Parts: sequence; structure tokens; C-alpha cells
Amino acid sequence: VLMSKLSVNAPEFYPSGYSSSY
Amino acid sequence: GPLGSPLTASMLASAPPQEQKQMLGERLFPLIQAMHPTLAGKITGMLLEIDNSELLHMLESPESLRSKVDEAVAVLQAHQAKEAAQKAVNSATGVPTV
Repeated sequence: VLMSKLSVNAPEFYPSGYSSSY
Repeated sequence: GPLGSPLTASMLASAPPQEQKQMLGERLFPLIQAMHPTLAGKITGMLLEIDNSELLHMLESPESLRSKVDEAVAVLQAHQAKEAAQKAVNSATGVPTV
């Protein structure tokens, strides 16, 4: 019953859409 | 001074260029904010196991939305818990001197 979830305890929360490409 | 109603929309446009999805991670903080089980800010870091593109889809669809967030509450509550890496209760305090 100790099954993992869909969103495990991944790293921290950073800028997903880090679109800083000029 | 203090923040009243932490809005996610204006929060985005409230940070420099690259500081777009910087604060409220991708789109989980907004979703978790809605629930606020363990910790929106921290929950986000965990759900961040997926592509910024997936979290967008869930945010526009409660079906996938709760699917990932819900799990977060279970997983994170388990994995992302209190750091029991504290000191031992058997720590000598009194030094047997003269």
C-alpha cells in the first residue's frame, strides 16, 4: 500500500519557463 | 507593506524578465495555493518533476490538475516531511569535573 504518487518529491521549485534567451 | 491577496496573475508580471515563472514555479504554486495542504511554495518544487508544459495542461483542466496536486499531498507529506536529522536525546550536558 506504500505506493509512490504521480508527483514524487522531486527537487525544489525553480523558474520553469526560464525563457531568458535573447 | 504586507501582502494582502497574493495574486498569481499579477505576481508573474510582478517580477523582471527571467523572473517570470521563477517565484511561483511553473504553474503548481497557483494550483496548490488553491488547496494549500502542506506548503504551496514547497509543494511546487516536488511536482516540478514534469515539464513546464504538463503543469500548464493540468492548470487548465481540473482532471489532471488535482491528479498531480492531490498526489503531491500524499507523496510530499510522506517524503517531504520534518527532517528528523536532529541531535540525539542522549547528549551529555554536565561535565564531570572537580
